[PDB]
Amino acid sequence: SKKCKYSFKCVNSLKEDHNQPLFGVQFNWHSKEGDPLVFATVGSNRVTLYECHSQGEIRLLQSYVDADADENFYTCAWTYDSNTSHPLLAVAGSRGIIRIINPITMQCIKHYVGHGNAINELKFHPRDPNLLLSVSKDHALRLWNIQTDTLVAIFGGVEGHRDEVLSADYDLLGEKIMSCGMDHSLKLWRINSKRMMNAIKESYDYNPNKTNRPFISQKIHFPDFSTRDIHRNYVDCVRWLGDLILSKSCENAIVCWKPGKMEDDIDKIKPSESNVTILGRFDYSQCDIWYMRFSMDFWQKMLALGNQVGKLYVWDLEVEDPHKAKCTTLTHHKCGAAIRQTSFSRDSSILIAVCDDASIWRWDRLR
Amino acid sequence: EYMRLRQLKRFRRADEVKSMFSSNRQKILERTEILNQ
Amino acid sequence: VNALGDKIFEAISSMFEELKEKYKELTEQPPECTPNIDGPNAKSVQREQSLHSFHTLFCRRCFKYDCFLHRKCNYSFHATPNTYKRKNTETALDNKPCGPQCYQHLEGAKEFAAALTAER
Amino acid sequence: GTKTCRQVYEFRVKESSIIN
Amino acid sequence: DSEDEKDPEWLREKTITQIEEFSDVNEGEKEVMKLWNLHVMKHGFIADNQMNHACMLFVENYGQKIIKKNLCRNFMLHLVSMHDFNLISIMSIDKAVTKLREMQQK
Ligand SMILES: [Zn+2]
Repeated sequence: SKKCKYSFKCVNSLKEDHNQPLFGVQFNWHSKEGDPLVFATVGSNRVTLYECHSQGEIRLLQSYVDADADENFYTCAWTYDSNTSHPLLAVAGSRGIIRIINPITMQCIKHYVGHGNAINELKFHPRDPNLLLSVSKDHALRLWNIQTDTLVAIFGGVEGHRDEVLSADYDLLGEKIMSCGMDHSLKLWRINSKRMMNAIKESYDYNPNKTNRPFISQKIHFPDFSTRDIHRNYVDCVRWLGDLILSKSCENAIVCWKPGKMEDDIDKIKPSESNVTILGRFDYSQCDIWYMRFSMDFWQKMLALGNQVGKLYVWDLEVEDPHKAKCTTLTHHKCGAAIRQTSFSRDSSILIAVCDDASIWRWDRLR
Repeated sequence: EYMRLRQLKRFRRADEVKSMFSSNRQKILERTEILNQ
Repeated sequence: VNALGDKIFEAISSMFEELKEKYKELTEQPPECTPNIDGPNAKSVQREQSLHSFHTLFCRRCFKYDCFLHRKCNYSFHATPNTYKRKNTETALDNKPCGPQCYQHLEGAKEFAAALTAER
Repeated sequence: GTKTCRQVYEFRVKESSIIN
Repeated sequence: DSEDEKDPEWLREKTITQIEEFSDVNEGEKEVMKLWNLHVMKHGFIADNQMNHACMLFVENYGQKIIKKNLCRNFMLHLVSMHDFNLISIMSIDKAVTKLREMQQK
């Protein structure tokens, strides 16, 4: 009966001019301590940057647009060029075009085109900032080495997805990749294999001028695990809760499950493991419309998911049996749109929800 | 009988999920600590 | 059923599934039988059982074991393992025996072998 | 392997009898 | 680099997985079956007569692997089964076995 642990209040509410629905938001978790909390937003043909200040003073630091085509950005992902420590924002969607924007120079540093449909999610390898994972609608998930502009591996094939790969997530240590698709399946590709080390090292040590042969991208046709009995529908977003798995479907709930039986170690799981045991389901209301990813803070203390009506749920994961408890529902009479995505700052003090009415919302923890 | 067996199974499942959650939380603590470092 | 209180009457009486569950519980309480002959654990079986795996899982059309192009659901009677393609049973016995020990070296072994083969 | 030719003949003899 | 060759890596992995996914098969027999399938896919034999030479090529490429795996008896069992399926011959079996023995002596 505990009323959760975190209480939030709405301190600001922005609105993009383009008025088209904005889909993704990503705080720059690579900013140093004391650096102003910069977060990015993607929606329609425009990607906008903002800087969070005291009392909700959100400053529109930068803004970009791709008006030469009909690009509709779907997701954003933050990284940094380790050579110069410049923060880098990776954006994609609709066109399947990956743009690595450099907010320092306000220029699109790199462009990547190998995907055959809209890219629905971009994530970066937690250990390696140059490894960008793109889950697209072409039934494939690719791994790019943006440091050398190479395709490290393609994670689709004979045993890959049979529909759009809606979202994907890295392990906390960045070793196993979980991908949720529109084919109701959640295949667990493993970047821990010696093949993955070989591919990553070769991509890092690949010079196009040295050899005429192209880079031999690895084709991981067979996932190290796969299941279809978790969700009766497609899986929008997936997230690694340490060694557990969090996934969400059209069933108005996010279930926490684990590959194998209850005593089956994730690392020591055979690819043919046909058993999956679920642990608990976080039950919310009115989230039937698809493609509303959730997010958890860096410490994974808590996670938050948006809603189609306008509510915002956040659950505390420190509480014993997190499937229990009643969460904290953040509401506002002026928030009637559908929250496409949420994001937490590196310190989980600012929770920002981007709605489907191009209206950004900022929430701060009362503490 | 059947009720006792069901209660025992439910209790065992509850302790199992609690222990799994605690172990996953410890792993999360270690991994987040090294990531922050 | 195990906790209570041999596996049908008492179980059906207590539970009432019910009678069907009790009957099922009462009933309840390599697979090829061809161990690898290269490995130490290896028994002795006839050639129809020591080669059944090779015969069943080979495609004569593509010369590959369990080929993808041609699929058989084992509907036929073991797909006629190797059929009778060894029709060329004609062979010639030659002189110059194996060496110090040979059937041809031993007197009468050849005739005994011929008589045994001539059982018909 | 091993199984001299005389031994092979003896084995064959032993295997005889017994059983649009 | 026409980038389209006879045996794609995914096909080889699928063949290995399918062979190892059988229940009624010995371990060494599965190993020799997988080796033969990989050899056939790598060389793409389509002719019965070539199959004869194929067997020799096997001991020219997988002889050391079979000797190390110590599945020579399973290999000769496979040769006998192939002879039963027609193609190859008694002379072919003898030549292949002798070449395999020469590999061990080497
Ligand atoms: Zn075939």
